[PDB]
Amino acid sequence: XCYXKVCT
Amino acid sequence: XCYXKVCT
Amino acid sequence: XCYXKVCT
Amino acid sequence: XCYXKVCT
Amino acid sequence: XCYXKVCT
Amino acid sequence: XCYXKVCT
Amino acid sequence: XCYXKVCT
Amino acid sequence: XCYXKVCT
Repeated sequence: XCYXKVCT
Repeated sequence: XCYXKVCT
Repeated sequence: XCYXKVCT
Repeated sequence: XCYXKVCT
Repeated sequence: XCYXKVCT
Repeated sequence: XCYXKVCT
Repeated sequence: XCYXKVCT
Repeated sequence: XCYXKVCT
């Protein structure tokens, strides 16, 4: 998913 | 951008 | 800093 | 490990 | 894989 | 770039 | 400097 | 050994 400023 | 397995 | 499971 | 600007 | 600044 | 067995 | 398994 | 700009 994404959170803060990182997506995987 | 992306690198390895993460986009930021 | 760190957040969730990453430090940047 | 770490790479670029992310450690996990 | 990648680590630091290199990918082998 | 890449050479031999490394990329940067 | 050196890290992991590479030196430069 | 070394090649290019790396020793491993």
